[PDB]
Amino acid sequence: IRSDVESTTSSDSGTRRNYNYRVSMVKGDTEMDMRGRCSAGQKVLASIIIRLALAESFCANCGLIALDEPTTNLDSDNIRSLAESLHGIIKARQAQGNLQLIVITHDEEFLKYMQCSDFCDDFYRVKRDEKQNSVIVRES
Amino acid sequence: IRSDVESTTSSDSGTRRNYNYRVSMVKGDTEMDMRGRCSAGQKVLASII
Amino acid sequence: LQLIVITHDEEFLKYMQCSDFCDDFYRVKRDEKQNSVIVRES
Amino acid sequence: LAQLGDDDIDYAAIRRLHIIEEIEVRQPEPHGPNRTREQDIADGRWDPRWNGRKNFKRFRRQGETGVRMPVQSVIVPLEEVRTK
Amino acid sequence: SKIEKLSILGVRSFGPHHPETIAFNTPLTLIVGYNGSGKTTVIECLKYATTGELPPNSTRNGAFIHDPDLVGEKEVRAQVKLSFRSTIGESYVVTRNIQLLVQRNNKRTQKTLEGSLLLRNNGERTVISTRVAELDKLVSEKLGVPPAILDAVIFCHQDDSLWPMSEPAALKKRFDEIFEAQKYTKVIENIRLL
Amino acid sequence: PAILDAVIFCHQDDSLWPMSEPAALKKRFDEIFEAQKYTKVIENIRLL
Amino acid sequence: TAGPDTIRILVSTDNHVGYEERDPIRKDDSWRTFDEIMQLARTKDVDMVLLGGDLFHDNKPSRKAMYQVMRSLRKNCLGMKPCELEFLSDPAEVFEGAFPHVNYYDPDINVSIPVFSIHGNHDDPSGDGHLCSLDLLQVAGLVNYFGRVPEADNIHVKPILLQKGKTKLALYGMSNVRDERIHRTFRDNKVRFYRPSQQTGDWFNLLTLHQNHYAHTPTGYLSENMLPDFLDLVIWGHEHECLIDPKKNPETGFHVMQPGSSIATSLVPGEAVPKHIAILSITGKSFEVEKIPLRTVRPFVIREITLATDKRFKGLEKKQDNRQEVTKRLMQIVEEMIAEANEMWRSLHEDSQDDEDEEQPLPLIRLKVEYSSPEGTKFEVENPQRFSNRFAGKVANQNDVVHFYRKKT
Amino acid sequence: TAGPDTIRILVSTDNHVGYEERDPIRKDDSWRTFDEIMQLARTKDVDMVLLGGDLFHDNKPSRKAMYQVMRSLRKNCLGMKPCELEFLSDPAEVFEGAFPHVNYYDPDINVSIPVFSIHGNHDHLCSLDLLQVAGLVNYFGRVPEADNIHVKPILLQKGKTKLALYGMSNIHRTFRDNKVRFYRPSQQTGDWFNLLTLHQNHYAHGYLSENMLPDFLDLVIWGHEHECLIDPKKNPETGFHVMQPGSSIATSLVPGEAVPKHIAILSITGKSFEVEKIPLRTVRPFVIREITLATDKRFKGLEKKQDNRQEVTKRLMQIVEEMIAEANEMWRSLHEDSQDDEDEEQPLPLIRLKVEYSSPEGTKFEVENPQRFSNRFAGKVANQNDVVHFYRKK
Ligand SMILES: Nc1ncnc2c1ncn2[C@@H]1O[C@H](COP(=O)(O)OP(=O)(O)OP(O)(O)=S)[C@@H](O)[C@H]1O
Ligand SMILES: [Mg+2]
Ligand SMILES: [Mn+2]
Ligand SMILES: [Mn+2]
Ligand SMILES: [Mn+2]
Ligand SMILES: [Mn+2]
Repeated sequence: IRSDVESTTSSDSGTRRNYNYRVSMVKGDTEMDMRGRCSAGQKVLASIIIRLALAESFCANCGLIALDEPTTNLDSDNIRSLAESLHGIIKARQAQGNLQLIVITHDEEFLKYMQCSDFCDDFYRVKRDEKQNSVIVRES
Repeated sequence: IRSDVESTTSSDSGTRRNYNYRVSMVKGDTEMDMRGRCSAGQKVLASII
Repeated sequence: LQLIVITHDEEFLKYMQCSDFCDDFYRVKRDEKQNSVIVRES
Repeated sequence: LAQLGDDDIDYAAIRRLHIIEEIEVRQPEPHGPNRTREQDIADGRWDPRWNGRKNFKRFRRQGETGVRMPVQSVIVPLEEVRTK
Repeated sequence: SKIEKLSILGVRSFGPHHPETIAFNTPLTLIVGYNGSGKTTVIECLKYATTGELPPNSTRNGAFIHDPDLVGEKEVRAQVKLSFRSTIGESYVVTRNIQLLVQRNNKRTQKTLEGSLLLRNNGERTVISTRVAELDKLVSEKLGVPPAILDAVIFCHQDDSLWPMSEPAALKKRFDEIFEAQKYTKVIENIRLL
Repeated sequence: PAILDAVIFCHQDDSLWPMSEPAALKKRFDEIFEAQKYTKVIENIRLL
Repeated sequence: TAGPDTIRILVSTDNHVGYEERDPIRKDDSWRTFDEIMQLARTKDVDMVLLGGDLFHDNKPSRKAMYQVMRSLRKNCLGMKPCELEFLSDPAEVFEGAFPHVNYYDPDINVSIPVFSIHGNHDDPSGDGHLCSLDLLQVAGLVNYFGRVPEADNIHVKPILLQKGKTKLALYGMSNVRDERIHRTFRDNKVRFYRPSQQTGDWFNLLTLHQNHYAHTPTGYLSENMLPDFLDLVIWGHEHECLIDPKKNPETGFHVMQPGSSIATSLVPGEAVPKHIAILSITGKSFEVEKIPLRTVRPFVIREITLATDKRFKGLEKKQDNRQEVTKRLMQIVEEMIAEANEMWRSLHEDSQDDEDEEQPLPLIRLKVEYSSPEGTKFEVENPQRFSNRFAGKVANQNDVVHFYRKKT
Repeated sequence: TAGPDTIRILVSTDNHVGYEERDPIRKDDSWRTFDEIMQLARTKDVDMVLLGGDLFHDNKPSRKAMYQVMRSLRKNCLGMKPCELEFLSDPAEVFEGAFPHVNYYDPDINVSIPVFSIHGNHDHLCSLDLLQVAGLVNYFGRVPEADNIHVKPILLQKGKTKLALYGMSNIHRTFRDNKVRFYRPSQQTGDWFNLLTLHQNHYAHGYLSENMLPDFLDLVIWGHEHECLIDPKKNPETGFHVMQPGSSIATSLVPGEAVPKHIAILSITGKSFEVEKIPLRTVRPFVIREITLATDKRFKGLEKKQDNRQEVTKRLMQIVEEMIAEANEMWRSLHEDSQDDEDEEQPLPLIRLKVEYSSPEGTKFEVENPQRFSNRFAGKVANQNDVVHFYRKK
């Protein structure tokens, strides 16, 4: 997560202090930007890590993160590649003992990867009843 | 397209003009933030129009 | 109206071609020298 | 009672403007009513090596209603094994 | 640093006559639902439970309350509950309440109601406070996190899940909130009144 | 030129800037309107 | 009439298998009706079954949608009964080169009741290989695919020549095209048909097409009169309305048969007439139709009521604050329809071997309302969603029952 | 061996039909190989073909993926040939209710070579089922639940020979608990040959250990593993031989896929069996090697003390190009016969070069863009997107 301290146009009677923020990638010497030049799967994994990493820096006490449909808009190869990716994070944070991760997905395929690991005791669900009022159930 | 013309804050002696924009979808009287749906077709269509 | 659309979806492109309101679609292809070229097809 | 739409086109002209091309009619062939062994061999359906091989197939071709070959299966029941 | 259990009532699609509850299990808690089944509503309530701020441009028109027409009663009461364990071993529970009235007119007025924070001490219950402005401050301190982060990081809206990968200036804007940079910039502006 | 830059010849994934998020959506209209340049004439004459 | 010189044909269309595949209460109305048509085919000893089109509702049917269609065909189209039809048409011209022979001419499959079809709008060619869902069935050997139109510009239509005894049949196929594209081709006279010439006559001609009959747009509908005069009977395959009774068009000289769907996709007056499939018996130059109603179809009733001119509570709802009473009238309107709907179902299944075993379904109701009123007056309209919700357990389409609207002028 | 008692089985696996058929060059790679498998089935006069599983790459196969698999089966599986296999297990126990009877017992579809497969995927209905309803492929190996493991062998007989075909489709905890229970015929016991094919679950987290299985089996087949090891081996602890059929098309470019691919003909007589491997011709040629830049003698590190960008490309050309030299020759060696009567065209071979550019110290090897490097071989390699992957040891 790179930044520019000197992003302020000199003002005679105004501090006008705005610091530029621009995240970039590195492969060997090259440091080309990721807005483009990368596949869809690369971004979705990127965002999750930043939200993860960023949280602990400010607080370092609460491991609460809430992904939303992270697997949406992904081709077949990436979703499983994404699935194993999340698997590494939780195992890494598992030793730390501080991570309360909430993830929402409506793709039948993606969900089974995490529960198959069997570390999560159960998964919830949301349904529409005869009166179209949301209901919550617990399933193992 | 609901441009907020009241977003402008009142400075001690100045107007400080600034308008805040957010595009919304209308179903009858109700109006929703239009963000968070999964109808990618609707998203692309609305952007186009 | 002079809308321009870019797509490589056989479905999406065939719909408009069969619509009969598109005279033709152009193409971009990588020749033996890996250089882009445009060839017109109807 | 019927709905009439005036499109102002001569249907009689349309009928004579239509072009009709003759299409040849092919002669009929048997639909494999009861093909003999030599017929299949001549057609290359049957391999002479298959002759004398035991067949458990319960299949019957159409037109073979009179001839029926019976198939009897002695079902062997399974036993749960004392798993170590 | 942990959150224990949640309970919704009369929010968006969720019914107003029967509370719905969901409990979070360390480390992962999963939520799957068919398209347009109110999967995202759970997150919104979790946000409003902690930071006490309604979704964006949604506080008008009662966009965050089970629409009164569906139930059929001109008056609708919405409730949100949150149970959690403080940074210290103690654990509290939070509540908030919203009310919405339908007048003779199509127009409807959103009214904020009293909430509270309860102490679930061993075999004892005590009331910490009842003023939401304070409860906003209380809740943040108990969680051990400041309000800025939850606004743009911890509870991210569905569409903008990729905010770190957005337009760079749009990427810039958020950090200004995340750093809580604005409080101190206007302290400098107070030095401009000087 | 502001319309040329923002609306007409839109960038590929930026094609949905009408559905970029509110604050980015706001950064984009303020450009198209040619409004920022006349905010500058106001603030100059205010210093007057 | 069944005889050695008579050919019996079954007619069905717009079966739309898969429609509402995931509604909790209406998931199995899509195919169970279809599974009943074939069961009719085997029971009624029909020679061959001709599907109007739109066999599958979705371009890429899910496994469940496909699986039940293949199961029903396999059970009710394979047997030891020998086919009584002769295929005189050249196999290569109409069919794929992978399996040029007709399915029941195959040596490895004992086909009993050949089934013919033409792809529909919801089942148009697509994908890499220009494959339509039917194509998967045809390779499996269960469905004969014909009437395919490879080039949209030069439309070439070759009939399939069938003969049973002395009865000679010609089957002209013309599959789905963009509605107004077919309007234009016929106008240009580019289209052509290829007549049989072995007799240069004495050939019955049957045509099946899946285009709209009447539309507001002048080009959308394929005008009836544009067809040639040598045809005898035509299978209009798109209009979901049912008018199984054939009618002789005066100017042309042929009868027109419009079957109608097997399921009601859109709750409109058209799809309210009871559903039927026809038994088309052909002998010589003569034909006869024996309409067979479907038993498993979901019941359905639709009523059109305009509040302003409604006799019931015509002026009683004019008083101020009419919201509790407005619903009160309607509750009596719907309950009559519910009773009427449950009456029809009983009539059809009054006597049957499995009448006791079968259970009554939940009838579908739709009440379209116009509530325009003079400016000095107004009627309160309740929430459409709640209004229907009160019928939970009484109507399958719980989410919607009424559709309020005001005419725009 | 080909007699009245010998039973010939053609074993395959991981045919991953539909794999990357979007690409223009490799679209015909997947299903064409499958066709060659069945073409061998009819030509070699087999009695049944045993698919290791994963018959389809995508849980929702595209139409064109299915259309060509069904076309291939119909031409080759259905024929006048008699079947010498006698079915002894009750149909109800190990078949779905729609058509419990094995396909070739059907009174309406003659089957020359029955096809036995393992379950493909779960989304009740699986991808394969669409085939079973048509009767083309028989089914088995389905398991109801992870906790409730019950394996029902399918007993088949030909003359004197007796065959038992256990099916265990698709977690590691259950096996250790010993919940799994095997049904083994105790009548005429000891004269039943035993064959176990198992396709390790894709989504488990953890693989079956050879020591977990019982000791009465004779031969076993591992499906998921893609590297080809066709000749069987015996594990001294277990006491039975194991065979690894290996995939049919290189799904992931790695060292394992390098080894040539074969499908075996598992001949069985009495309690003993013999196996012979048939090389698969149509498979796309594939060559791979890894080169460490620092250690490479050929380079002798002329880049370490100097600039590199200009000549680095020059260096790899000689390495990549010679790989293609043996890429075609081995294809040519296998295509010497028939004088290229069919498929005379020479397919573009697949090449993957694994280079590590670790620098000892004070050295900066220049690395070119992967895509730009790859596309330089357009017309010589099918995988123009990537021909070399550059990585630094961590
Ligand atoms: N005031 C309201 N009254 C009644 N229903 C509402 C109200 N506001 C929103 N809803 C509905 O409640 C549901 C909430 O769904 P969301 O959680 O926003 O989206 P979603 O369920 O996650 O579906 P996805 O994520 O796009 S697949 C939607 O069906 C809304 O139409
Ligand atoms: Mg959502
Ligand atoms: Mn239709
Ligand atoms: Mn139609
Ligand atoms: Mn595999
Ligand atoms: Mn596998």
